[PDB]
Amino acid sequence: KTVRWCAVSEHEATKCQSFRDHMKSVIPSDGPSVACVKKASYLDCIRAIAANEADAVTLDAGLVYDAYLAPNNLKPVVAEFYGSKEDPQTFYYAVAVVKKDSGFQMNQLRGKKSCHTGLGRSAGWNIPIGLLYCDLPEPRKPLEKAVANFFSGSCAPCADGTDFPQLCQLCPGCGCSTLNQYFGYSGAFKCLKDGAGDVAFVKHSTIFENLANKADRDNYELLCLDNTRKPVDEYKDCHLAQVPSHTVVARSMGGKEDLIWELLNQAQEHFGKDKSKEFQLFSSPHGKDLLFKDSAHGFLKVPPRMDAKMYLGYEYVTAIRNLREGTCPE
Ligand SMILES: [Fe+3]
Repeated sequence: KTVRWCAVSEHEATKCQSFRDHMKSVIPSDGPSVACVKKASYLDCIRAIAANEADAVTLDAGLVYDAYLAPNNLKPVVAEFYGSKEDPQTFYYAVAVVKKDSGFQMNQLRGKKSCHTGLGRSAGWNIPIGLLYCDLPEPRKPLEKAVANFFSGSCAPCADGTDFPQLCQLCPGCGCSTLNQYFGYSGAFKCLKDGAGDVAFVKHSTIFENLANKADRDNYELLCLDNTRKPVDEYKDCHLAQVPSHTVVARSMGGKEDLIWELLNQAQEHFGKDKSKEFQLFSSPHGKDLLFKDSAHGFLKVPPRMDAKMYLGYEYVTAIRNLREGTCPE
């Protein structure tokens, strides 16, 4: 009855131990417990789970494509929901955040410096790059190199800085964890805030999570598809796409999914949004989106018959498959 959670680097491990410890106090001795496995990146976590060294890790939907392929063969078991309990959203919006008065529109992105959440993630990579690779009559389509030559420097966490130094320009090394200050949604927004990049590819709640007062948020806007900018509150009218929720994944067979659910259900019940002043499941003095997204309000069980392809949808998986092949309509 021990769920082995795969923590990615230092901060997550810190929060995971605090997760383990607090659960120990509200769950009966015969109930599920948490064990923490620290890994270097999400990829190691996927391998560890498939190799039966850990049992669970939360992933952005785009990374669910990787966990699914053999030899990994992982499946989503618990999805995060955003918004509220009364109105649970199992999707979010990918947006392009720029500083106010920077001048460029969606079509003048070449030559800019970009800030991405991570390589392979929905909002930070799949959505934005998906939208512009084919619009490049230039067949330098083996992605990384095309992107590396499209922008004049980026921070694409988890990318290979040895073959593509340009991709790690804004964050030397392209570290794939929170140890990289420019990692994740808030890492990418910071990359723009710090003025290291001209555009951050994040989600609609990112800025709200980072800039408390409207005053500062006014120094920012969003790039829309029709080549017009708009206020950060107009994300419903100005966003790149709607993507599925981050989901906790487990092994397709012998994945301990019941235990995973009871542990998380019990956790949201005890430390969910608003629940406890002792320990918050969706926030941490040690950082943002550690283990789960700070923007989540709870967890929902994924229907048992639902596999990765059904979870992502036909359009997304195909888009992802095509993206990684540079395939573009002839
Ligand atoms: Fe995401």
